[PDB]
Amino acid sequence: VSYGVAQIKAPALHSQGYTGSNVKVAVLASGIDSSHPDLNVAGGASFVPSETNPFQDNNSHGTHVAGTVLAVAPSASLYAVKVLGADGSGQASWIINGIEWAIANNMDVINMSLGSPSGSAALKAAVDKAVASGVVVVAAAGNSGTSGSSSTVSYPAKYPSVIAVGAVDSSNQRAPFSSVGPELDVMAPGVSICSTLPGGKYGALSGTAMASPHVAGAAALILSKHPNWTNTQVRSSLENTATKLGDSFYYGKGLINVEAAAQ
Amino acid sequence: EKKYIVGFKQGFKSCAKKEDVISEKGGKLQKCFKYVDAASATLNEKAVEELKKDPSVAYVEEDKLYRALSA
Ligand SMILES: [Zn+2]
Ligand SMILES: [Zn+2]
Ligand SMILES: [Zn+2]
Ligand SMILES: [Zn+2]
Repeated sequence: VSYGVAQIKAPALHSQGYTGSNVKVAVLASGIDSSHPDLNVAGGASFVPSETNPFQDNNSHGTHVAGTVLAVAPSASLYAVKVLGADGSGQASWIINGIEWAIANNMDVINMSLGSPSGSAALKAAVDKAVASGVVVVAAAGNSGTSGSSSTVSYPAKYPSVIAVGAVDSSNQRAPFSSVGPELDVMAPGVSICSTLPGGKYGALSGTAMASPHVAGAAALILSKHPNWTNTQVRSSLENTATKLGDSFYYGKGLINVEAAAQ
Repeated sequence: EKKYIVGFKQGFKSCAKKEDVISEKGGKLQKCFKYVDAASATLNEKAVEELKKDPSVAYVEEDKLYRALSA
């Protein structure tokens, strides 16, 4: 179990008796591998035309991401929404089909640990509609480092309706790959995060893809404690109570603090 | 290349209505979205041009790839 769970102050919630029970988290990724004896995947769907099994993860990232959500929120219910194939890529339309599935099946949180440097009007429409319907929508900010003074935040994280999550190491320092820009909302651990992998394995991965599910899991913790808070309120609590790491272009509001976010 | 998403103005909610517009311009419907006022389709360049100019259509954009942000 990874360093990141303590770093975001998730244990305070666990101690109070809030572990994410009855909160449905959709992991929009490459599937979630059934090789794990405890992810408690409650269902799912695939929108990758040539890979119809959402419980087979031929990439590894979906399973790792799911595991981080659960580390954070151990009683949450995960849904495997396979919108990326084995090579880790997916068409805009497959992702939109994933988002729409999550809306139709009343998911509480969407995690999207995926990006592209340019956007799609239809994908903006999908995330916007999800947030409109009350879903907390979280995405990895991107792994494009710096490019002068320009934003390198990827889409869909770059859309206003979506929480954009950058990556810090265990010392709270921004990872050199972490995207930058005014669109960054918060940071979470994303360097050598240990989590579940295919083939019943367990190992480290790095990226804003590992940071995002810390936030998705935090949202699940908050909603288990506070079922009456709206998505807007969950999002504001995470952003407004973050530990400032000084410097919004690089860190947004700073490091999430689930203990502070939840009252 | 050739995979696109065709977005629609008001009054084209059912998949049948979207599909008919895409079909009339020589495109091949792939999927109609439920909430988003759009559909994926495969289109040659003439179909893209004709759909873009069709009063029913809000936009035609590439169905571009997004990727896992993990190493
Ligand atoms: Zn704990
Ligand atoms: Zn396991
Ligand atoms: Zn955003
Ligand atoms: Zn409450």
